[PDB]
Amino acid sequence: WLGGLSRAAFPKRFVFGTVTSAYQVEGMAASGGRGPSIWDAFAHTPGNVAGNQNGDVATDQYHRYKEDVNLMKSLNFDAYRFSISWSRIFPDGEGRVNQEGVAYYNNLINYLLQKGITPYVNLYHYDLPLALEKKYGGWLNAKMADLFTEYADFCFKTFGNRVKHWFTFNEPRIVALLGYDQGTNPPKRCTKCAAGGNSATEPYIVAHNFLLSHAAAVARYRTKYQAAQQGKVGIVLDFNWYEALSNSTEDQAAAQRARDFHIGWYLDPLINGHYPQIMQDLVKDRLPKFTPEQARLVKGSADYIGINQYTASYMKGQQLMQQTPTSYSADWQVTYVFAKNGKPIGPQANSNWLYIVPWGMYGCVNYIKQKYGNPTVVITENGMDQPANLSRDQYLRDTTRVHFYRSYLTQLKKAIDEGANVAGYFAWSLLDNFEWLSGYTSKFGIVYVDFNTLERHPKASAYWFRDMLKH
Ligand SMILES: OC[C@@H]1[C@@H](O)[C@H](O)[C@@H](O)c2[nH]cc[n+]21
Ligand SMILES: [Zn+2]
Repeated sequence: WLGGLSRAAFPKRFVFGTVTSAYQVEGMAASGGRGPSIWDAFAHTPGNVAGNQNGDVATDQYHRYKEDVNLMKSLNFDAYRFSISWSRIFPDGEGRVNQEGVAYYNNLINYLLQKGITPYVNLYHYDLPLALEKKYGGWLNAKMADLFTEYADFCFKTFGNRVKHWFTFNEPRIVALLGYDQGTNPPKRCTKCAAGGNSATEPYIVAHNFLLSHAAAVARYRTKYQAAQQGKVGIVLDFNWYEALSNSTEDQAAAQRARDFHIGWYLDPLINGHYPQIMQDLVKDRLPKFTPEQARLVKGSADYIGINQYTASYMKGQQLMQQTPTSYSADWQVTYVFAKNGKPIGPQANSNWLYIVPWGMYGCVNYIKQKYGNPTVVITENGMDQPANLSRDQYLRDTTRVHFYRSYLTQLKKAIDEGANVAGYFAWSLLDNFEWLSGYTSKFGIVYVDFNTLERHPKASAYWFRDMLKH
């Protein structure tokens, strides 16, 4: 049932944790002095989320955080990845501090440390203060580097004597893709969209500003706080694996373009100080140019790379064509394929995009090892979902999730035993929670949350982790 996995199967002092994000678990969305984020406005508009649900209450971790910390300690985890809500600290994103918000994160951080659990703190997880969206146009505006740097500075000052493991952003690719290419997440921008936009240009502007903002915040950390605090700052990037459908030159090149457009988009700047060459060749003057000084600030600005790894796809190629620009997604010039030799790549979880493909974990980790000089990587999310409307006991008997983690972690072990510099692994999620457009219809937790009573109940997968992680 453990399949030979234990702490002895991973490197000495490998970090095991679970993950949430602020809007997905906290609740108290319009209480405790918190200002609205772009997701509050989006979720409150009829038809945007499944069942018109929102994160007003969520799991109510805001009031129950000590229960949840005790629970993660009893399951033998070493660390907890959570995010700080920018609008809980600065209701307008700038100016006035909400002291009640500050006290909440102080209390959470202090309790975690009291119970021997290491906090890994994300500054941003999709939840841009609405005031900054309206006043500045959000991530389309280069001024976000200053605005984010001032917010990060406050967080380093206020929490950094205790917090030593920071991330700036969670998955800027998804913000760019869903917010500005397809227009399905806030601010709902795209070429077609009612709010305006341009799917060929805005995704690249947004990504550039995430990178400049990350670099500016880290430069602030390094010049003002690191000497005294001695912590680290990284960034979280999504990476799903792409496998060539066949060994042809065409299909191998398609898979590699997909890798470069997905992960290279951010990794090449963070490691090598430039965008991928293929992106420069295909996107051209729609891709912003780093000045030498900006490139030098961005290069080497992550002390570790967070990887959110879930799934994999086959990629099929074609001849590279001259084309009128339409979108970030169309720029790749690839065809997604989800079967090979008459067999699917894997079975799906509840989320249509989530194909259960354990060898993709090996694919991603090995690729980053071999291509980017083996940087320090943390697996910052990995997990799968159950559907809505099951009984409690059905949720608890999550044998598919047990199998998911045994398989994926075996594949992670394989990459590490071959020399990949992976420092940690974090399971998405500690709790069933608000799953963005799916609302409460998608259950990612190792702990079940009854959303009528808010009671927590560990699933078999939680007990699997407890067995596997015991000292
Ligand atoms: O879809 C499940 C989870 C979300 O709940 C997280 O917020 C997000 O970080 C993410 N990226 C990939 C998968 N997921
Ligand atoms: Zn409450």
